[PDB]
Amino acid sequence: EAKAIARYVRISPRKVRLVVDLIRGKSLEEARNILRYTNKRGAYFVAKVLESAAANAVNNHDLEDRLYVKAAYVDEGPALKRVLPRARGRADIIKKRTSHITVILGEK
Amino acid sequence: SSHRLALYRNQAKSLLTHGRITTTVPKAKELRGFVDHLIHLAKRGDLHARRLVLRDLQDVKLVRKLFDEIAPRYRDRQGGYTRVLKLAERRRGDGAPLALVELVE
Amino acid sequence: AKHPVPKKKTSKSKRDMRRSHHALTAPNLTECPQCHGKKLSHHICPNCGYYDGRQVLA
Amino acid sequence: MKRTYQPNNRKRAKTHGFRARMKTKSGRNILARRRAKGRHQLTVSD
RNA sequence: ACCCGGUGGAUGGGCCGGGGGUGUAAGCGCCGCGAGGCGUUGAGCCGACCGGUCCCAAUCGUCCGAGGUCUUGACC
RNA sequence: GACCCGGUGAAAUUGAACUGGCCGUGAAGAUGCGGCCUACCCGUGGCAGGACGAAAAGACCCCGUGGAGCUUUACUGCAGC
RNA sequence: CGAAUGCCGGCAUGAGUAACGAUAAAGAGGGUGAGAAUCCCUCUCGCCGUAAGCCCAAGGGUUCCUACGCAAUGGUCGUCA
RNA sequence: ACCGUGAGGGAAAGGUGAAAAGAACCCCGGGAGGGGAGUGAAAUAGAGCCUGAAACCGUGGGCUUACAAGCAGUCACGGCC
RNA sequence: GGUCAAGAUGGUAAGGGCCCACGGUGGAUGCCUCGGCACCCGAGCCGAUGAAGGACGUGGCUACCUGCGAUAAGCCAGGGG
Repeated sequence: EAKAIARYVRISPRKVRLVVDLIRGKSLEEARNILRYTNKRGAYFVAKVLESAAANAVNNHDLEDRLYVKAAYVDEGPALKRVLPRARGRADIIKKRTSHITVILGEK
Repeated sequence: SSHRLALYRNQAKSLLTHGRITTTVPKAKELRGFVDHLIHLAKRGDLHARRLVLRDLQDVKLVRKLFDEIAPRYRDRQGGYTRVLKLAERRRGDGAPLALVELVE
Repeated sequence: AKHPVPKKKTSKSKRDMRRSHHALTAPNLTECPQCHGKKLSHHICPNCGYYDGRQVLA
Repeated sequence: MKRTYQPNNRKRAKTHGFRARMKTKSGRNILARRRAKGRHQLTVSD
């Protein structure tokens, strides 16, 4: 079995998560179509993650189509500390929260 | 309002130019209702009808164009001169269901 | 002017429940008309162009 | 809303400035003060 | 979420017939130097209201969803 | 605008919390003490009543042989006359 | 050392609700891109117009052009700056 | 560095390795970043890269969850692991 | 065997509470140092032969750090080497 992982990703830990929660413990192909026509952002990002994962997979970890995702999870990490208007006095930041993307490709 | 018209305007126009176009779900559907009835007067054919449809799209090239041009092609039916067909994609950031519509041919 | 701003931390737990009610559901999709691939129920695609009419490209 | 910062070259340079600072007791004084006391540069230099 | 339709359709829009609303159109036409007036005309143009007809668009597809728990008793 | 969509994605207050009405009670105006009565698990659009809600270690008060401005035939002094 | 509305620094809260900085509007067509509502040409249209004019200066001070390029700044994008 | 007009205030940021031998080439990709291969004593030592714990977010499992109060719990007993 | 009357137990979890495994995050920690700090001895004026202190400056190839400054990382002469 082999996987897909990317840090320094600039995205919604959460939303990202719904993405994966859904293409989930399911068929490679199938979910692939899931990232394909599914809405919201990340969709892309995620589908990328998959691509690299299965490529990684039969290329050097090896039975293409019997593969699906055996687990998938995202973990938030380094932040993007955003400096916004002072309390028209004291700054107020908001953190874009870098996101860690990990997914498992395993045959049937 | 000023706007509702505005739209119905530019759109109705370009539309006749093309016979089909890309707007969004609704955009399309009503652009349909009206560009359509315009079409119907195009049929009517004459001083008056010509007058009206121009009254809105404003311009000869097309005015007559529609009028003498396709009005024929359709002169026969009962409306429906338009066929709006849902699209398969959504404009970004947005998520909006765009669509494509045309004059039935 | 913050008349009312939460009075208590929010409960890890519950908080999350709140979030809970919220469920993702992949677009219903159906296989093609004949451009044979999976598609957005009801529509042409960078696979198709059909439906019954050749409107699309590639 | 006429803040206060509007920098008037003429002026700023003028009202403060090396020369000026030397000009007086105080001036020169805190001038060396800093000099040694911390490095930096000086007013008009700015 | 609720309710009725999903081309063995009238569901939406279109068209169409009707009302109902504006008040006699765009044109030529005639009386007055002009202004206009009267005619062709109660015309013209019409947003939801009542109800036709498959002009247009509800294609085609997919999911999930039962089997009949244990014991007593009453009957066939 | 709000509401639903997709993109973006803060903030004070905050022990903690799976936090009902009651009648009573305790420091004496109780979600968590007593007896009782309703009461399923989650949520979003809302309505303000309670959580003595937030904001600020009362500026109205009194207390520290606390401070600073002004007043006259308060004390003492300095100025200038 | 809970424990000094503690100092330092991370890290969660409400919360994926609140906001996008003037209700002077947009829409279509094609072009380029890995990808464009958010760039380029182009045709409908709206808003100034005593200004949303061009000018002198004040202040700032390379911000300008030109080829490249986008990680952060650009309150979404963004092959545009 | 930076708020200050100014006089003045005044951070934070050290460590990979024995020495780079710092990562050819191949692999998805706009790329970063992820997979292989080579160093190798290890690279879950890999370039802000020693030892890198807590807070806190995740991903799999055991058990546990819809007539029910409470932070808490803890004393009893039972079911399942 | 079928029907009906009645009776009691259970499986179904959106999220969830506790228990574990494996990352993330965050940098505490121990240890480490080219840095302070502190006592004690040595030392004790610089300046127009424009000092202390900066200004704009060379490097073949450039911000910065340095060292000179126009005879710009340097020129001469003597000791070490």
